[PDB]
Amino acid sequence: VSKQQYADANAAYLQSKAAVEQARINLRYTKVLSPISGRIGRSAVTEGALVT
Amino acid sequence: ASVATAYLTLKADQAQLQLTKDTLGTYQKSFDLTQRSYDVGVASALDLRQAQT
Repeated sequence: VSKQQYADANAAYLQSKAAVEQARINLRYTKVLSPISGRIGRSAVTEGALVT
Repeated sequence: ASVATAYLTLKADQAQLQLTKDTLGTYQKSFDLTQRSYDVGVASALDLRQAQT
């Protein structure tokens, strides 16, 4: 195959990998992590509550 | 009749030889262009091989 036909396929693979990375970030948001360490307060919302 | 037809076949073969020379020049130019495209990296080796054939 020509090297252009390799380069554009490699570019499409890298684009799909970046899309997988963004979907992995959005999947990492739904298990919400504490951004810092310290003392936690009360949960203002409990389980069953809808958040936006 | 034989001498006339032989002279006519000689002239016709010479004209057809000139046209096949032009065909060979055209194929040489096209093969050189495909060789340039393969050396750059845009065309694969198969497109070079068919022009070689």
